[PDB]
Amino acid sequence: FISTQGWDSEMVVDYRINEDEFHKISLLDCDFFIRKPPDPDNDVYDFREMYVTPPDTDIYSVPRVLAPMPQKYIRCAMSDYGCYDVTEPPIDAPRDPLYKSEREISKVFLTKHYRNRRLNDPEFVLDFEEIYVIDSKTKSITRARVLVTVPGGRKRDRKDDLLVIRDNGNSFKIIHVGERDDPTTVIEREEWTKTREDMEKHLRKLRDFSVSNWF
Amino acid sequence: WFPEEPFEAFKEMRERKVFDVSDMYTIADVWGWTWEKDFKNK
Amino acid sequence: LVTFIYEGLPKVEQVLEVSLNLEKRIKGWNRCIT
Amino acid sequence: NGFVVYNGFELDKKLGRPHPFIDPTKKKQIETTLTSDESWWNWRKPEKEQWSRWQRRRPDVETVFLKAMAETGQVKLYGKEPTLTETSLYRARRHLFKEERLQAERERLAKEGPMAFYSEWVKAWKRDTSREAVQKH
Amino acid sequence: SIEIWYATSEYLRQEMNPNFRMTDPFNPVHMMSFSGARGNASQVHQLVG
Amino acid sequence: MAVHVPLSLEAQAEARLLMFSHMNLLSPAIGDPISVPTQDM
Amino acid sequence: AEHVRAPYNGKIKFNEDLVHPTRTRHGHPAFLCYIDLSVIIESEDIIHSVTIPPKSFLLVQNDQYVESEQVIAEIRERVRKYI
Repeated sequence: FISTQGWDSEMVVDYRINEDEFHKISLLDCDFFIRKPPDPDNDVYDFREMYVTPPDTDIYSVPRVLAPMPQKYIRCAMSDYGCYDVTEPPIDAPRDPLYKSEREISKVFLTKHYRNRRLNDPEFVLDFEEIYVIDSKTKSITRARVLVTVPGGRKRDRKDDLLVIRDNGNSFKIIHVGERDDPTTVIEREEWTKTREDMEKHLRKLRDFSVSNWF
Repeated sequence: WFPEEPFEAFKEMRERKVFDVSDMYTIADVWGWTWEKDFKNK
Repeated sequence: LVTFIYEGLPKVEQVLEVSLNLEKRIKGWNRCIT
Repeated sequence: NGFVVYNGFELDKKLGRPHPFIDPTKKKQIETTLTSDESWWNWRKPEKEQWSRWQRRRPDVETVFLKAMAETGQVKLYGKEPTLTETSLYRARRHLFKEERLQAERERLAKEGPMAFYSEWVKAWKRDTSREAVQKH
Repeated sequence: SIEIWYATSEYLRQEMNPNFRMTDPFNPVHMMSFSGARGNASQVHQLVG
Repeated sequence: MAVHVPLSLEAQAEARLLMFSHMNLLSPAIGDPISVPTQDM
Repeated sequence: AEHVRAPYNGKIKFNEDLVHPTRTRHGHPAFLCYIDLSVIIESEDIIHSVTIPPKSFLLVQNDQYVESEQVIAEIRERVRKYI
């Protein structure tokens, strides 16, 4: 209907969109709207028209676009990125819960289906080279910069590659599925790096530090 | 600290709802004693 | 040879059995409000 | 576009192997400092060394174990005697090094067999204790 | 004399807990006071400071 | 050490229903718990 | 009062003309700092800066060698004594 492409990055629009012609993507600090062409699987996106709103509000504005956007329809799989906010709220009323567990979404990833194949297609794979990132803090949408380390180049067996996401959803690396790291290894690497720096900082103020070894 | 100045302290009494003019009434004016002003200040 | 000069619970009891700022305000209010 | 891309020291430090805390190449002297003639009286070094009662390093378990581990090669120290920094670091990670030694004894028992292993504590036993000798007997 | 030794003693007490937290987290003397089970830093400071 | 045995049923009711060690889990000063585990516990 | 200690071994560097000479209550010469003086310690690896807030005593001299954890600055009843 409307092409918001090339429009202001934060100005409000005069109208209220019909929300059932759009994908509604809810993040911690915004609602992101991307036009939805009709499709039985409901996973086709029209990025030419996009809006962003404060949560549970109907006052729409054009989001900041930090990368070139797809021009034709594309099929994408959606996954969210964030944390659990598990709290222990104060107990005011009788039988007030001992904890509250809520999910806080800071980023949403839209991963293109390879050649736009459907989920139920027997040849369905994801195209990790084309990923679009919605950020809640900046109310923006961008394309991820992906580093491919799999040998094969553009023409390769996409059934063998694994996407690794690190650094608050900012680093994207495609590796071979045989180079998969154990979850224990991932956790222990992070702990070793942090405790190694903290220990050296603690030991730095000892006056014989410069004539001592790590071991 | 309430202000040492009297009229400032009266103002703070009203702001903190310690005392207001709605509390200033005597038996003469709430029981309708209109004749007593004739017997005083003469 | 030489002489140099150089620089709780009872507090609760003193308060409960009865501040300079309190004493000056009470004296000040007493002599003017009437 | 431009969104898809296809592709000694400082290695010991990365892996946690023994290494100086400060890279010797990126190490510099501290120039020249006040030589007691440009200094106030309270910052001058005494002409004669002063007896202290704290002039000797306090003995401890960490110093003894670190030296014993330095002679077997399990760790490497900056100098001949462990520093206070190195004993503090050993205190934090001492259980790891003991576990390594205990594992080596388990592997040695599984290699030599019980006869060779436990003959360390039977001095009167003079027969050959090798696995082949045990089988031959 | 008073100020140099008071500052030295107070610095030892300040550094006592981080030394335990970094180099001997399961030291028995540290665990008794740090967990709140028995003893405070002042009493521990009399033993090791 | 003093031990008192309530005699009347009125005194026995008060002892069981007001003075037992499980309806007095909070201290009146600020409302803190009284029997928090300590020391070896 | 609060004592600033040297975080590393090294050589103290500052402009002694930006500070005011004084005698401390312990009888030592020192400097009085009424500004945000920048004091540099050049250690064995890197060069490090310590900010000296105003109204503080600077107990060390320019080019002095200091050890780590050594007091270098201080941020800031009538008794009768018989001798």
